[PDB]
Amino acid sequence: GAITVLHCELTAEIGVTDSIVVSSELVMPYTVGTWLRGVADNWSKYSWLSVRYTYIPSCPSSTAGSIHMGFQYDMADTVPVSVNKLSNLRGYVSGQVWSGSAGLCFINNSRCSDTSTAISTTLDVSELGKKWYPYKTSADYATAVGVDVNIATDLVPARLVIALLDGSSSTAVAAGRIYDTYTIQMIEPTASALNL
Amino acid sequence: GAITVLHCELTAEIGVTDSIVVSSELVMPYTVGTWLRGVADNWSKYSWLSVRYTYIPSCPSSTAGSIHMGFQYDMADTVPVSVNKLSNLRGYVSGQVWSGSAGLCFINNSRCSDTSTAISTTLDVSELGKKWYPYKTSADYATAVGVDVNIATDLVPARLVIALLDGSSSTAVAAGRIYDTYTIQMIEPTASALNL
Amino acid sequence: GAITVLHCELTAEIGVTDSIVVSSELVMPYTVGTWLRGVADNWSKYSWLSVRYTYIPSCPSSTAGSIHMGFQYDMADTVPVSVNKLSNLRGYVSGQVWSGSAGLCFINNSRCSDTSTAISTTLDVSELGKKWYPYKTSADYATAVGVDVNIATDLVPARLVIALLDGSSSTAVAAGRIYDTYTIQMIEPTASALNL
Amino acid sequence: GAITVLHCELTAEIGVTDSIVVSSELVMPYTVGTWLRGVADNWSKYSWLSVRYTYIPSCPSSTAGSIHMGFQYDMADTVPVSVNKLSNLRGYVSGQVWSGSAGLCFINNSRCSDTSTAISTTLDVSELGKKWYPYKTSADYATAVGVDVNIATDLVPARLVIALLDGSSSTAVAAGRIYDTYTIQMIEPTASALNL
Amino acid sequence: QAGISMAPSAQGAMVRIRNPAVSSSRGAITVLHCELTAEIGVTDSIVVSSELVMPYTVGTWLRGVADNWSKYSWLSVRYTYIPSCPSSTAGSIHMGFQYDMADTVPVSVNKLSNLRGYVSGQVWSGSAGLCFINNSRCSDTSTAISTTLDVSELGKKWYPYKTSADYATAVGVDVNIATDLVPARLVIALLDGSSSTAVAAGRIYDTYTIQMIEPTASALNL
Amino acid sequence: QAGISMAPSAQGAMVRIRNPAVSSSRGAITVLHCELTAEIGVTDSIVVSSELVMPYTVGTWLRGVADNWSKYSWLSVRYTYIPSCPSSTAGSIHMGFQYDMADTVPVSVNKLSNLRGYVSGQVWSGSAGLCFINNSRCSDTSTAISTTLDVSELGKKWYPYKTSADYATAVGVDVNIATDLVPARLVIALLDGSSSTAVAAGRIYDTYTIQMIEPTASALNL
Ligand SMILES: [Ca+2]
Ligand SMILES: [Ca+2]
Ligand SMILES: [Ca+2]
Ligand SMILES: [Ca+2]
Ligand SMILES: [Ca+2]
Ligand SMILES: [Ca+2]
Ligand SMILES: [Ca+2]
Ligand SMILES: [Ca+2]
Repeated sequence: GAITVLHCELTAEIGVTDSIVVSSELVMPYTVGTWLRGVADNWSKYSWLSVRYTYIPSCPSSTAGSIHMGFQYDMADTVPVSVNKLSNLRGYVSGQVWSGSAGLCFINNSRCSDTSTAISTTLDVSELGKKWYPYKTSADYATAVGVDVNIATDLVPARLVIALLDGSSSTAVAAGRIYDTYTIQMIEPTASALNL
Repeated sequence: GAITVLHCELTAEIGVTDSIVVSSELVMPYTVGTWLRGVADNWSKYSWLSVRYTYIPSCPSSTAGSIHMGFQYDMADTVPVSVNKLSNLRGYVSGQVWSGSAGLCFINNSRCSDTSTAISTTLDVSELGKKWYPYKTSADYATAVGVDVNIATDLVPARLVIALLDGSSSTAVAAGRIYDTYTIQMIEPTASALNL
Repeated sequence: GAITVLHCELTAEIGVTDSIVVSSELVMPYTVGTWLRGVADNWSKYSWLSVRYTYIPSCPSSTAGSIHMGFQYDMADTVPVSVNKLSNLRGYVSGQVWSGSAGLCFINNSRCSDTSTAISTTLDVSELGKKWYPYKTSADYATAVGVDVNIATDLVPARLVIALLDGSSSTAVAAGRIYDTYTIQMIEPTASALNL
Repeated sequence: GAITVLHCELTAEIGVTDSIVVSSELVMPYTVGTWLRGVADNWSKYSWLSVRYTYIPSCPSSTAGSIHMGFQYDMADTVPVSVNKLSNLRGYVSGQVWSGSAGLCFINNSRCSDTSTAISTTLDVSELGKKWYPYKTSADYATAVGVDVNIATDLVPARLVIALLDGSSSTAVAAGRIYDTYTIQMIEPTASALNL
Repeated sequence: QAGISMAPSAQGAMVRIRNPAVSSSRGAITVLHCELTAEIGVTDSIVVSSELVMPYTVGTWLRGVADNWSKYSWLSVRYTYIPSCPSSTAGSIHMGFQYDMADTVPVSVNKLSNLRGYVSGQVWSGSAGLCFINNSRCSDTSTAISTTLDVSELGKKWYPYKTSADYATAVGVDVNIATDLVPARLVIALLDGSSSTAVAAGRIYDTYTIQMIEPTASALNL
Repeated sequence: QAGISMAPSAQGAMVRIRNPAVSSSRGAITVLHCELTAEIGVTDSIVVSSELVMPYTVGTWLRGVADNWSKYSWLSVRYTYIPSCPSSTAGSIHMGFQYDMADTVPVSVNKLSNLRGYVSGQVWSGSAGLCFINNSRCSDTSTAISTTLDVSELGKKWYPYKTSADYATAVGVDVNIATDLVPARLVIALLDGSSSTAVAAGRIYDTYTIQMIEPTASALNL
C-alpha cells in the first residue's frame, strides 16, 4: 500500500539584495515543489523518508551576498527576525551566493566527491513528531492557522527558514535556486479533486 | 496495562433509492456502534488493532441497487460525490444491494472459504496517524470540528464513506445492514461520566 | 457411564412478516426437538458436547425478509427487542430469509467447503454454567420460572432468540426452518415416566 | 471469547462509631464497585480470577476503633450478629482504623514490601461453588431472594461481612475506605439494557 | 514484629535537592531534576485540583531551560507528597492522571480511584517517598504517596515546547486543540479534613527526566 | 539504647486468624484454634467481670464442635489482650484466675494481684502479644498482656461437655455443683479510666488446644 517516490525538483528561485529578507517554506508536499504537489495530491497521507534542500548558484563570482538556512518545528514559534536567531536553529548552514556547485551531485544522483562546500541541509525525519501526515493544500492550511496556529502542529512536520542578505543592490539580483531532493512514501489514494 | 476486546455489532441500517446518496461514519468507538460506545467510554484512550465493516443484505434477489464503501483519512478532504471518485479510495468495495451474504463468516468468526463475494472492507490500522487516540463523544467532536475541521485529525483516525444508488424507487427500499467487527486495546480507565 | 448420541432434527418452522417478531427457544433436550425430547427422557442428567442451530430456506429468491439468531444465558435478562440489541449477543448470525442453503452440510455432516454463507450458529458449550444439567419438561420448568425466573439458571444452560422482520406482508409468509444438530452425553437412567 | 479485566477501585467508604455496626457486600460485579458495575453489565456471565479487599486509612493516628472483615458463602446463613461470630469466618482479618497504609501497594500494583500490616483479605475463588456466574443487578437479586434466599446460591459466589466498632463517638467519624482489586473474566456479550 | 505497627506523633523528612544533571548526547540533550511543584491544604469538603504535565508548568527552573529547545519528550515524571503536619491531622490526599483535556475533572474519590496511577494516603504520611526526591537509596517505599506518568502510553513522543499563554489561547478556541500539545494532567483531590478552612497538610515535589531537541533562541519559543 | 523507650502515638496489631487444626489420634481428637472472646471498655471506677473456662463459653466455634464429644481436657488455654485505642487513653486492665466457683469475685486490683496468672497493663498496649493469636514467631513478648491456665493443677483431667443452660440450672441448686463441671474462671477488672461512661479500650482473644473424647450425637449433649 505504501508507494514510494524519489525525486529532486526546483523548489525556490533566489534573488539577493542589500537587506535581510527572511522567508520560509513549509516542509509539506504541496509547498515543496510543484511536481510533487501534483503527484502527492492523489494520495491522502504521506511520510517523509528523506528531505534535503540544496542551493545551486547561477550568478557571477563577483556577486556579493550570503544565504542562510535552518529549520523550525512548532509553527507557533516566531519566525527568526535576525540572521542571528537564525543561526541558532537546527540544520543551520550559511554559504555565499556564487558558491555551492559541488551540491549538484545531490540533484542528479551522480556520486558526490567532496560536498563540504555544498550549501545543503536536511530534515531530521526521525525527530519529527509523527510519521504519517495528511496532504494539505496551502489554502486549507491557511484557514486552519487563521483560527489558531496550533492547529498547524497536527498538520505539518516542519518549516524551512531562509534568509538572504549582504547583497550589493537595493534591487534583487538573481543569485541561485534551491532544489529539494526527497524520498517520500504515499498511502491511501484519493481522487485529487477532493484533497484539501 | 492494555485491555483487549474483539466484538461484532450492528453499525448501520441501509436503504436504496434511484439517486446517489453518499453518507459517512467516523471510525471511533462512540460511533462504531452502541455496545462499543458504551464499554469504550470507561477508558481514556484506545488503539484499533482491527476494524472491519461487512455489509449483509436483507432484500430479495430482485432488488435493484448497489452499495459502495471506502475510507478517507483527512476529515478536511471533500467527501466523494460519485462512484468514480469513490472507487479510488482505500478499501473500496462495491456490490449488488442483494449480494454479500458470504461475509457472514466474518461476523461470527467461523472458517471463511467462500469470501470472494463478501462486500467487506478493512481498515489499514497501521498507517493510521497515531496509535493512541482519545475517546470522544459525537457532541464534543462536532463542536471542535465546527471551529475548524482540521481539529479532527488529532481525534479520529478515519471515516467510512457509504454510497447507495441504482435503486428503482425514489423512495427508500430496505437493502441490508452494515456490521462492524473490531479488536481494540483500551488504556487509562476513567469513570465513564467524565469522558467527553 | 455416559451414553453419547449425535443427531439432527427439525427444531422449528419459520415465517416472515413486515414487523419485528422476536421469539426464543430453550436449549434443553425437551425443547430442542421431538426426537431428542423422547430419548433424552430416559436419562436423569445430560451434558451438551455440541449444539448447532442451522437455518435452511424454502422460499423463492424473491422473498423479502431477514432472520437473526443469538444466545442469552441468564433467563432473567430481557429478551432483545431489536436487531441492534440482538446483534450484540454471542453467536449472532443474520441473513436473507431466502439464503442459507450452504448450511445443509452441517445437517447431514458431509464435507463443508462453502460454509461462509451458512446461517448457522453454535453454542459455547464450555462456558456454560455447569456440566451436568437435569432433564426438565416444559411444564415443570414453566411452573418454576413462574415463581421466580432465576430458578431457571440452575436448570437450563441457555436460550436461542430468533427475530424475523423485513418481510413484505403483514401476514406471515413461509420462509424456512431451523434444524438442530447436537452431540449429547446422558447419564443416570430412569424410567421416562418419572422424569419431570 | 473470554475478555479479561484487572482493576482496583473504591468499593466502600468507612466511618466508625462507638457501637458495633455490621454490614455486608455481595461479591458480585454489580456491588463490588461502580466502575466494574458499569463495564461488566455488557457481558452475560463472569468468573472471578482474583478478588481482594483492602482497607486504606484516612484518619489521624488518634482515631480509636477497629475494622473486622470475613466471608460467608451460603446467603441463607445468618449474618454474624457479634464480632465474635465474625472472627470464626474464613478470611478473618481485624485491624485498627488508622493503620493499613502498607496495603497501598495492592491498589497501585507497585511492588509490595512487607504487607503483614495491610488490612486486606482475599476470596477463595477455587472453593467457590461454580466458576461462571450470571451478572445480576441488585434489584433482581433482591426480588429472587424475597421469594426464598436459597435462590441466591445459584446467583452469587459469596458475601463480605464487615464490622466496625470500638470508636469513640456516638456519631460516625471518617475512618477510611475499602478498595477492591480484582481480575475478572467476562464472557458472552449483551446490550447492557437487557442485563438483569 | 510481623503485623505490628506504631503510629508516630509526627513524621520527619529532610528534603535536600541535588544539582541538576544535564548532558548532551548526539542530537538530544537530557535534564534530570527535582522541583517543589505544589503546596497542599485540607478541608472538610472535597477539593479537586489539576496540574498539566508540560515543561512550562512542571517546574520553575525547567520552564526556563526547556524553552531553549523546540520539542521534548518525557523519559520519566513522578509526583511525590511529603507531609508537614502531625499524625493528629485529619485528611487524605488522592492523585491520578487524565489524558484527554476535554474530559471532566473528577468530583469524587470514587471516580478518582479509577484513574491511572491512583494513590491515596493520610495527609500526615508519606515521608517514605523521600528517597525519590533526595536521590538516596530507596528502602521500603511501601507507604510512600508518590505516583508516575505512563510515558509509553502517552499520545505521541515529541511534544512542542509551549508557553502557558499560547496554550491558554489555543485551548480557548477549543479544548481539543490541547490534545496535540500536552500529554496529560495530574489531578489532585483532598478531603476528609476537619476545618471548613484549609489546613496546611504538606507539599508535592516533582522529579523528572526529559529529553530536549532542536534548539531555538528562547525569545522565539511560544 | 539500653534504658531508653519511646512511647508511640498508638500501637497497631493486625490480627489474622488461621484455619482450625483438627486431628484424630487413637481415641482422642484434638482442636487448636483462636477466637475473639471478649470486648473491653474502661471507666473511672473499677468494674470486675468473669468468664468460665469451658468449651461452651470459651468460643462460638468451639462451642458447636466440642458438643459432638462427651468429655474434654484442656491442653492449653491463653487469653491475650489487643488494644484498639491511642496511648493517650487512660485506663488499665487486670486478669487472673479463680478455681472455686463459690469464692467471691475480687473487688479490687489489690485482691486481684494475688491471683494465679495475674497481669496488668495500660489499656493502650499489648500488641506484643499478637504472635500468640496470629501464630507468628514470637519476638519480645515482654510487654504483652496475655495470661494462661495452669492446666496441670486443675481439679481433674476430663470434664464433661456442659451447656450454659444445664450448667446454670445446676449452679442454681448450689454453686458447689459447679466444681464438678468447670475447671476455672477468668476474672477481668478495668479501672483507672477517665469517663464515668465506658470508653472502648480493646478486645481479648482466646487461643486454645483441647482434647475431646467419647462421641455422642450433639442433640443429646447437655
Ligand atoms: Ca498528533
Ligand atoms: Ca488532504
Ligand atoms: Ca475523552
Ligand atoms: Ca428430571
Ligand atoms: Ca448451580
Ligand atoms: Ca443478567
Ligand atoms: Ca514552542
Ligand atoms: Ca454433656
